[PDB]
Amino acid sequence: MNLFVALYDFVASGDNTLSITKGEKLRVLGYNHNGEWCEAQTKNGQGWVPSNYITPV
Repeated sequence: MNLFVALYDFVASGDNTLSITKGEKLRVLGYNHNGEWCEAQTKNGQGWVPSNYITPV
């Protein structure tokens, strides 16, 4: 399913970003212009996470 998995916990601040827990699986939708942030969908919602906090499964 070409999924990614969370390497570290990330908690959002504001409504653009998305909280993730280590081990969580994600559908990566895209990256921002410099690749620093990743738009993702998880079973919990949709939003941006740091690119360095996730990796392909």
